[PDB]
Amino acid sequence: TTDPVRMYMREMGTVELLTREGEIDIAKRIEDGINQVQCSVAEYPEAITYLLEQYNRVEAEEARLSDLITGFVDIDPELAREKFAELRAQYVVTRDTIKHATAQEEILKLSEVFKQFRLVPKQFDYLVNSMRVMMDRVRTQERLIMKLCVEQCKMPKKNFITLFTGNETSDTWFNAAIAMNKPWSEKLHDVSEEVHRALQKLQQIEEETGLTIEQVKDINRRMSIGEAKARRAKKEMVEANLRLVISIAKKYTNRGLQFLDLIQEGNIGLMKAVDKFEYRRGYKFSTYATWWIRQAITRSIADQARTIRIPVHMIETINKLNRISRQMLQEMGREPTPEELAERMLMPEDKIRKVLKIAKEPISMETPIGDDEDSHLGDFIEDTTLELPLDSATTESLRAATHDVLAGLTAREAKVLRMRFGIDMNTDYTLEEVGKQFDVTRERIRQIEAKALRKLRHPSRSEVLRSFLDD
Amino acid sequence: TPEEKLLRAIFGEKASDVKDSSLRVPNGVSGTVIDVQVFTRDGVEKDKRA
DNA sequence: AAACCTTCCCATCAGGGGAAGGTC
DNA sequence: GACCTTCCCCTGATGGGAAGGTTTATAAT
Repeated sequence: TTDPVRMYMREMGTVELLTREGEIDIAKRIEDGINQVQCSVAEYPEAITYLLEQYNRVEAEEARLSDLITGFVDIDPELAREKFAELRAQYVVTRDTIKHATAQEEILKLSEVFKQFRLVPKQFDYLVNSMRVMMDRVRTQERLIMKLCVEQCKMPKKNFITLFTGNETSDTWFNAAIAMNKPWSEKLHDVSEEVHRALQKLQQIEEETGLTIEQVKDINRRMSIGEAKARRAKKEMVEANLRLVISIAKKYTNRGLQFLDLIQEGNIGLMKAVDKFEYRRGYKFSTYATWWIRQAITRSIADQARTIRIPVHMIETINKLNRISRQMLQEMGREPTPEELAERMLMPEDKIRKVLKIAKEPISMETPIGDDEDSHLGDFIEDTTLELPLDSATTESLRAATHDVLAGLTAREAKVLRMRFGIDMNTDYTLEEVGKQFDVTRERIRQIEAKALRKLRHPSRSEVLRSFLDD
Repeated sequence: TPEEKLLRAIFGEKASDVKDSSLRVPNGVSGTVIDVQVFTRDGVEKDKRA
């Protein structure tokens, strides 16, 4: 075959299905990966300082209680007051005791109370991005301090990593390589400003993230592994239950939308139903995924069907009206009355006619007209924009008639008329507008205009213009 | 156009806000009216001739 | 398809103020 | 002549509403 629908219809026959084993087997893998990435945040003082600001603002009317947490692994509103002071049992035992020997085995018990508060993915993603931005900030300094010595001073990469691995904090390593007398040593005094001050944005991070420059790398080093596990699992999940999406999508044939469009818009909802699914509840995955798949198909139809896009609500309401008219064909015998569905529906009466009036579909201009000839609809379509030439001639004639007539009046009245009206001039002028540059204002012009319109109202000077009026 | 506005000011001939539809007999044929029907939509009250 | 919810744009309502009117 | 009550135009509120967005749990290939 050729059609790209065949490439897909037989692209899923590769990954075998997954039922009763697959689901619960790889869901555990998903959670085991997110657990690796979750404890990566357990040691991040910036997360504590950021949690305080968004926590106290909840009691000050900015952020909802159930908007920042999905629950605690430990819907009860009373389970809150009991876990806001009992978790600080390790808060101040390791921070002010750096004054850092016994502050190495007392960091796990402080981070343990940080994995019992399930935050909403909205802020959770901000936390993940926070660690990412911290890694990029720390790394910018390394890719600075490195190329300032290797690519410029021509020093071996290994003499750089050997002197850098372990410190990454102070300048004890840079100024110590000056005594090596190597060919690159004599070129280290010039870059002593792009590497010394470089630690101002690198070493300072330590006093912000409360951790050595190297630990900031360890955290993300394992976090990436966890997120990779999660990705590799979810892709297999959707590949396995892919056929279900087609099973659901084949229920929408003539929906103003191609088949593949539907199956794809349904695969999107499949992914969404996957990411928000817990294998713990026991309920099979086929029941849950179907909701998001079928909805991401239905609403998608409501959004890509009509050439004139319509808000979702209207689609729902119109389809309901159609349903009521359908289930009443057998009752009334032929079809319901116009003002009948007004009561059967929750909506009022007079909205039916408008809802049905806008429900028309555009006809392809290529729809062949009667006689079945090659003549199409787009051939009988007129053009009511261009004015016929029979009127353009009248315009070019009135222009000259008005010109001659106005040139028959006085000079003052002439300019006053060509001013109050946009005659042979850009944008006509108001009363005081004319009076502004005609030396007498506000009623002079109001008299001049009436006088001139009266000297033209009189015949023997209006016949020419008067003929242009025919009613 | 301003040239027309000058006319509307001179002879005081205000312009209607309405266009014209006017089912008029096709040019080339002349006949006699033998039947006139009127179909009004439901709800909208009928006119006199209706 | 139904159910609960946030943002925006509407075309309108108490409330303030700058004076305004009328008399014991 | 002041004092009280009255008569109209801006600020900004804020009720109403159309338009969008997120979930929905038996399983459903």
